Amino acid sequence: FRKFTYRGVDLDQLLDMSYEQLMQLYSARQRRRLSRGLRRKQHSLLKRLRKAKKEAPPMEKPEVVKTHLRDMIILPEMVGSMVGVYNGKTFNQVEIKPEMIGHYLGEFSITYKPVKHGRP
Amino acid sequence: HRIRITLTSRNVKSLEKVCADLIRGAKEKNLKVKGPVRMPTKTLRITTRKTPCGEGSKTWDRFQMRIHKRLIDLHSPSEIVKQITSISIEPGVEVEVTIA
Amino acid sequence: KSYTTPKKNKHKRKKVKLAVLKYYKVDENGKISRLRRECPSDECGAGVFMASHFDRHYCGKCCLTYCF
Amino acid sequence: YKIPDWFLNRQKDVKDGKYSQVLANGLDNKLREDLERLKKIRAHRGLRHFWGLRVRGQHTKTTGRRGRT
Amino acid sequence: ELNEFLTRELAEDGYSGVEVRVTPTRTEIIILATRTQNVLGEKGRRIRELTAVVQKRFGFPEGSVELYAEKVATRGLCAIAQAESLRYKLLGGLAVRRACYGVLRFIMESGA
Amino acid sequence: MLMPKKNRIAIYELLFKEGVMVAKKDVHMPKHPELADKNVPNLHVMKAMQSLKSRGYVKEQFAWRHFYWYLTNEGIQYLRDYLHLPPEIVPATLRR
Amino acid sequence: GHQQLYWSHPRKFGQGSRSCRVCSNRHGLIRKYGLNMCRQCFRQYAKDIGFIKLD
RNA sequence: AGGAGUGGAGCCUGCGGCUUAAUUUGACUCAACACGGGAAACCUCACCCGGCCCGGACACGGACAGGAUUGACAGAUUGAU
RNA sequence: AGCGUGUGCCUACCCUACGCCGGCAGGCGCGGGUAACCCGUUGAACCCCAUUCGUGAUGGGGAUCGGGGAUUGCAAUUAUUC
Ligand SMILES: [Zn+2]
Repeated sequence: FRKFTYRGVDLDQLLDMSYEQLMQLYSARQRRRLSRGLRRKQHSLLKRLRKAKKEAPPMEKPEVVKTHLRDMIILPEMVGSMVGVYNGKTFNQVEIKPEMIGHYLGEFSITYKPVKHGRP
Repeated sequence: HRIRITLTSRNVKSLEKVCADLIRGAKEKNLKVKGPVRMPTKTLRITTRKTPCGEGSKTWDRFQMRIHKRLIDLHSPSEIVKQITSISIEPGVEVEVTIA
Repeated sequence: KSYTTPKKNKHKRKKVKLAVLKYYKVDENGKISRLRRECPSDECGAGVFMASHFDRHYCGKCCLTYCF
Repeated sequence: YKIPDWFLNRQKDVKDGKYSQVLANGLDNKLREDLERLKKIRAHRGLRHFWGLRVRGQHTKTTGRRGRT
Repeated sequence: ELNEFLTRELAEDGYSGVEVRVTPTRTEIIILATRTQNVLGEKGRRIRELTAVVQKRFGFPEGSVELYAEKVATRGLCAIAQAESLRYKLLGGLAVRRACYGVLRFIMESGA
Repeated sequence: MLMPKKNRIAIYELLFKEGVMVAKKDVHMPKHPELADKNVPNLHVMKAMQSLKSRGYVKEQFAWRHFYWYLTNEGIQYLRDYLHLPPEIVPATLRR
Repeated sequence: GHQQLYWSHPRKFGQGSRSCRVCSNRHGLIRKYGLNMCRQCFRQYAKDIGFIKLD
């Protein structure tokens, strides 16, 4: 019920707002990620991924797409969907919160299970 | 007018005897020449393990060249310098010439 | 050998025999006519034809699809 | 009062983005809400903090015996 | 690389050693073996063949090298030639003891 | 094994004038060094002249990271039969 | 397709951009002075180059 | 006779054990344990989860210019134009 | 102070002085060196001199942890590094 705000800007005026000031508003790691030229020489996977996220279903539960790339920088244009992610064996079917922005997709996909110790 | 003759090799005795050959030729041609000057010999140190596997006492081997370098200055025209560097060639030494 | 995963084959070329009949047509006289268009690219040949699908087509060496 | 912006312990906050220099109760409350934010967001660092292990990703096979018995 | 190439090549001609002589516009090298009539080939075909081999392989301009062939004197005093001769004797199915006695007798007859 | 027909003829005619070619042992780097005037691969050349070795026209021995090859009388006879040239011309391998 | 699937990983750096010039291996390389070869092939072919033991 | 220490505290690294789709393996007193020049994010890679290409030369018997295969754009597909 | 190192066959990754911007790590032009020539008289550390501290887990020790800023790379999340 509380109006959550990310870095002092609200959801609408971070949604319709341009990439270079978005890069300015991001931290130091995401600045170098987006400020090193066009994302076409190697990031064609990321290109096809966020355009497949850009195409949108009608008013129901969102479509599921699966990713083999855990190094995705969360953008405002692709927030609020339903994405499964590969961890190495299976697919982690996870939901995108509005607070994903500024993180990586591999951080929310746990790879190693917690261990338990019995008799050595 | 100022031609510079650079001599480099690995064996020292062959290098000093061909330097003696050059200085004796320059003496018998009766022209002003300067004797050889000795740079420090740069060592070529590479240290590596002995055994192929990872078993045994930690033993190391040390290998070296001895690159001896000398150069002389000739106050002489270029044609006699060309014929001297054309004659008396041996595989022990390497002859390098330059002019500026 | 026969594993758990089933075997899936590639694009097998079906034996479409007498395809030369689809190249040209014969009228009453010795004149000729075609039902396939001509690719005007320099990388395409003067006699190289272009494919025939329900909406668009496909070239040979050119691989250009002219769409409206 | 003429203090540079980079000389602060908290820059570009997640809620307002202003440059704040927190105090003892302020830093304690902010660390508590940050820990509960990672626990609610269910990230890897939040799971490591909930389990009570190292979060910076180093070796703990040989060290770290002071955590429990 | 040249020594490894010639040891891989002349396994039957009894290769002994090679030397490289530096000279401007003439990269002169001289081969040495226990027999000189077999390293040339038929009317000197193999020698210019390997000359073309090294000129094409080592990136030198054509006509830079000119390979000669010299028979080594006192062949029993070279360890490479005696080892290759003993390898040839062992490759024929001969016993090791008779071949070893023969090569050691030849070595002491050479004057070692 | 889908070599274009110009490539095998090009290999054969460069083999005719000088009866040896060298190849770096690498199936990854495609561009031949001294065939710089045309687009010629390396693994196709390697497999084709390995098939020539399997037939027995050439003799092949190995090195550090390189290959060497030979042309015999039967090899140059097969090359002249394939290229359809009269025997009045002689390769430089069998000439002074 | 296959021609760009074969060339996907660049070889501008890393250990895979170089190998031994004799045994073709990627362990224990000597990048000093353009040897570009492993230490044990170097031990096998040391004294022929001129690497002789004085120290 | 001594000097510096280690073993005690924290940290780095290796091994054993436990766990794991997999936590790849050699080396267990001197004469293994910052050893394989082994400071592994991708190649390394030898381990696992997934799909492509042949990188099956050459002989024998079938197939063949009327045709033996590779090279793909429209919409579903993993992971990828 | 002394061993050394420094622009490469596949290759494209070298050493850096000088002049500005910035606390900082870093950024652009400016030039040399295929090397006793240029970095470089390699103004290194320890040590010396003068204040502050005063037996207190203390200004010792810096493990653990939060945020921000830079370079490398095609990509650093399981903090690459600073
Ligand atoms: Zn066309």
